[PDB]
Amino acid sequence: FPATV
Amino acid sequence: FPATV
Amino acid sequence: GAMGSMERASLIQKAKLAEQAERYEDMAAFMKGAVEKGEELSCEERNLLSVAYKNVVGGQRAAWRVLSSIEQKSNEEGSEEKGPEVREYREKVETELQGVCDTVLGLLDSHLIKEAGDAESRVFYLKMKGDYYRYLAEVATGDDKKRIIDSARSAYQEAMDISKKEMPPTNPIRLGLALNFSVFHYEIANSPEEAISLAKTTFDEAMADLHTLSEDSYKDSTLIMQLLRDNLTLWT
Amino acid sequence: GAMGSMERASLIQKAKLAEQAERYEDMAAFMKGAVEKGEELSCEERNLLSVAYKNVVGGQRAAWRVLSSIEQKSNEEGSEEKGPEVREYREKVETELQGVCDTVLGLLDSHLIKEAGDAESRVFYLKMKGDYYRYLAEVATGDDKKRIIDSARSAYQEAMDISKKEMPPTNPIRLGLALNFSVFHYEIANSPEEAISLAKTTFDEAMADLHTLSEDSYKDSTLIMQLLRDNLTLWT
Ligand SMILES: *CC(=O)Nc1ccc(-c2nc3ccccn3c2Nc2c(C)cccc2Cl)cc1
Ligand SMILES: *CC(=O)Nc1ccc(-c2nc3ccccn3c2Nc2c(C)cccc2Cl)cc1
Ligand SMILES: [Ca+2]
Ligand SMILES: [Ca+2]
Ligand SMILES: [Ca+2]
Ligand SMILES: [Ca+2]
Ligand SMILES: [Ca+2]
Ligand SMILES: [Ca+2]
Ligand SMILES: [Cl-]
Ligand SMILES: [Cl-]
Repeated sequence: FPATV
Repeated sequence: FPATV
Repeated sequence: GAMGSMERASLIQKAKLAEQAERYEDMAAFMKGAVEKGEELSCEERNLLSVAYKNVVGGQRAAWRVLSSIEQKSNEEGSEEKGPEVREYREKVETELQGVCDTVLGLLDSHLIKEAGDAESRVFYLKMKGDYYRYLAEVATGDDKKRIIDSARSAYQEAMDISKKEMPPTNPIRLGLALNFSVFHYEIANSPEEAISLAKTTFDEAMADLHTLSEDSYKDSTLIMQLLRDNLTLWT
Repeated sequence: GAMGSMERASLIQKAKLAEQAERYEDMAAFMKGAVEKGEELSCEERNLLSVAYKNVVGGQRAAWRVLSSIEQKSNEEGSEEKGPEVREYREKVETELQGVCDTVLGLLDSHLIKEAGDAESRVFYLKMKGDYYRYLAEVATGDDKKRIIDSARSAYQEAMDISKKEMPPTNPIRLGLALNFSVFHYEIANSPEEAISLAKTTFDEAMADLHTLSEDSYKDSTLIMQLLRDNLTLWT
């Protein structure tokens, strides 16, 4: 999964 | 802490 | 609600203890109680709110993905019928996840967003609104899926417009908004080109502004810039 | 209870899904429902029960320790008064922990132990009874603390007596019982010499019986024997 904050 | 199972 | 009898300051103190103890459901309940006192949230308090719910929903999303994968395998050719249990339990987790999202969206609508006038608060809350509609979109499969997606899009777009007018390109909130909106494009809106464009433009405009920053601000901004780069690397 | 309308087999299936999804509270609730069907548990099902509750209470114990440490620091000389919140929240976590322990002890008393006649089942459940009284003892500070400790001791001792008569010295249940009873001696009963003696005798008697085992049984037994060794190393 891609990075999120 | 010591090991328990 | 349940936290109606506890002092605001005590709710905040206990949210911080809950974080130290990795008790994120408790942390979220404390922060919900604090929001329901009706006063605006400081920067620190907004971050407590977001950390709590991010950790709760993050766990639910990870569990949902496990269960969905099992369910998908059960529906392949050659798979032995196992009955309704996998679907039921995925549905259970899904419903709880939707409930948490609805709770957060409810706090934002009643009444955090409408009282948020400063860019740092307003963008923060609109980013949250986009995020929690994005989580709802991840599990949406019915008649409202398009509307859920559009609700995420609209919240992110309003946040983006404010952030571009009111914040420098290295502002961590602005950066993290762009990171997440980029992921929305890639994973939800079927718009990988938009995702890549946004991540690259965000990175490059931030790099050009780093020279204005202190050592500590530079550290904060470059951390998020590396996440943008990591996604770009995943996607290209 | 809440799981009264779900089939036993469906509860077991969902406990296994919950484990895969790392949803241990759900897993425990499923297994509680399965126990309350009133039928005895197979070996696999007993292990599902124990895994679920071990993970739930393990998290609560870790949180309790964090909060207790903060509370102890608050009560040192020079520490600024912070109000009742640390104590309150430690008490909250403690009460929930006690509730989980009481739930497990309740399942064992109503009616898992009394129907367990085979050594592998009976020792397993008595070990659990010792473990959950040990967890209660970890947080006990009042008039009943001695009685709680003695309840743990008595359960472990009955399990020990059966295991020595009915199981080989390499049996994993026997080994894990001895490991935990040894830790009871060290951490709860203020009996480090007894703890060390038990761990060493258990290790040495198991080593002497490994020659009787298959490759797979050998792997199982040696894993737990290494835990005994690890504790001995910590303690000497
Ligand atoms: C007042 C305010 O919200 N300030 C602020 C600034 C930065 C962050 C933040 N810093 C880092 C570093 C590494 C990873 C993530 N983050 C975040 N998270 C975050 C959040 C919660 C919202 C928007 C953007 C970002 Cl980067 C938090 C708060
Ligand atoms: C029917 C039955 O209970 N059988 C059984 C045998 C071994 C274990 C077991 N194996 C391992 C390996 C590494 C670490 C822990 N364990 C356990 N756990 C355990 C439990 C849950 C109870 C008593 C002793 C042990 Cl070792 C489980 C079940
Ligand atoms: Ca008040
Ligand atoms: Ca659904
Ligand atoms: Ca305002
Ligand atoms: Ca039935
Ligand atoms: Ca108490
Ligand atoms: Ca029986
Ligand atoms: Cl279910
Ligand atoms: Cl509390």
